[PDB]
Amino acid sequence: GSSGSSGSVSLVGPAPWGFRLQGGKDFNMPLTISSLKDGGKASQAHVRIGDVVLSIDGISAQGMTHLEAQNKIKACTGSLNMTLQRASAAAKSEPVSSGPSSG
Repeated sequence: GSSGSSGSVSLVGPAPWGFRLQGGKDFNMPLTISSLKDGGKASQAHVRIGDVVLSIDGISAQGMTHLEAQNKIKACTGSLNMTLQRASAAAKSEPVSSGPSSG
């Protein structure tokens, strides 16, 4: 059903995986998925905006600036191996509403 635990992913692209990066130490924030392309690799890997990159190419993206993480990404040409961070449950359900009728 629903679950949320660490896990790595793999992308296939010379660089333009379709996803971007935003934040960093220089930014004063964690590395998150800036944007993504229509049904892009990242998307194909079920990557939503806000996903935090725990690692980049097996490297720790803890003490790495935006440029850094970007540098690594640039390093990767074949595939991109990075880890994401889970956050609570990733599923929402909208309840249906209805009203009675007058006689």
